[PDB]
Amino acid sequence: GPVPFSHCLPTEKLQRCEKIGEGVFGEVFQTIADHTPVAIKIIAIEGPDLVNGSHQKTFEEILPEIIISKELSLLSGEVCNRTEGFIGLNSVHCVQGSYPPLLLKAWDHYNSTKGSANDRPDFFKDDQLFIVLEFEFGGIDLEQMRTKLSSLATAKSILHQLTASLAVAEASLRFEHRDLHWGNVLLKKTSLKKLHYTLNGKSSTIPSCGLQVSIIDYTLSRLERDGIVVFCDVSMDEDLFTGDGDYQFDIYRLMKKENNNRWGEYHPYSNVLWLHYLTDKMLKQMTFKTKCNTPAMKQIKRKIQEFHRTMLNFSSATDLLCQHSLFK
Ligand SMILES: O=C1NCCN(C2CC2)/C=C/N(CCO)c2ccn3ncc(c3n2)-c2cccc1c2
Ligand code: NA
Ligand code: NA
Repeated sequence: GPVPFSHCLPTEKLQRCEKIGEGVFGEVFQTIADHTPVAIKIIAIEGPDLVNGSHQKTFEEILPEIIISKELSLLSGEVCNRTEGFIGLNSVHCVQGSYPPLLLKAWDHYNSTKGSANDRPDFFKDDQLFIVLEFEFGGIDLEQMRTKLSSLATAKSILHQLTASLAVAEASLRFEHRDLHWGNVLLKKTSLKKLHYTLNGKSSTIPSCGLQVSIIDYTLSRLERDGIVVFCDVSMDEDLFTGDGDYQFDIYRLMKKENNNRWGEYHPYSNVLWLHYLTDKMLKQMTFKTKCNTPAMKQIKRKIQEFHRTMLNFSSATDLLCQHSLFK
């Protein structure tokens, strides 16, 4: 049965919570336990109130995100298909209660400093259910790092990391992320010079440029195990396909074209579409501290441009990783 908030967030952990993000789904907090940061994603479920203007998910509707989070986290410990490029999942709980006053304090601080589009979550009763997902702390998103990266060599590493992670997940799980906008790519410092992955039993390395990438947010994702498909059926969603003002919103439409509006099917070309959108961001909206001036750096820039103009002719992240000249 459900547990109280105090089970996930004992007093000291709760006192250290700071809000780091939000969406219509709910709230994301950072806190510390055993000297280590973690991220806490809190989603109201099963109740009748609108939350942030939308109906709460049922438990049936939130299960896919839970399952996919666990499966992708487990890839860090596998053998034939291994990657650390998805965020680690520490724990998942179903909590019952009103929102903790200490989290409301954190919510208010964020509203005062950054501004919130959400409702202050102070209207929940003591029978309210929530899902609390505790993740590894993955760093800062690519959008927030728009003006923060060193050079296009860093952009190459990031694209390589993303492509390898998606490929491993394709091979293991027939995985499609389906919403890999630049808010869902996290970056954190690593002292490792090379990062390791294994794809269908073959191990390789990627130079890190001092950053480790984590892919997050599996709310629209799809995968399967033993022919049981887990996904989000958006075939009757209207709004998802009528965005404008960013290539992001074209990707939703291009996915629907690729899959004939049948979201249970496996179309790993959607991973290619998202990688193309991310490459487009690298070349058009990211701005680097050091521009390409040396021959070796000039070569890197031309290669990323070449990737941009060719990658749409590959069938999956796996095809890209294994056959594209960018990764040789
Ligand atoms: O689905 C998830 N969240 C989406 C919401 N998102 C909120 C909308 C901004 C990310 C918020 N931010 C701010 C980025 O700069 C972090 C920062 C560090 N970390 N470390 C792990 C997560 C996370 N989110 C995480 C893990 C799994 C799922 C989610 C988040
Ligand atoms: Na527990
Ligand atoms: Na620039």
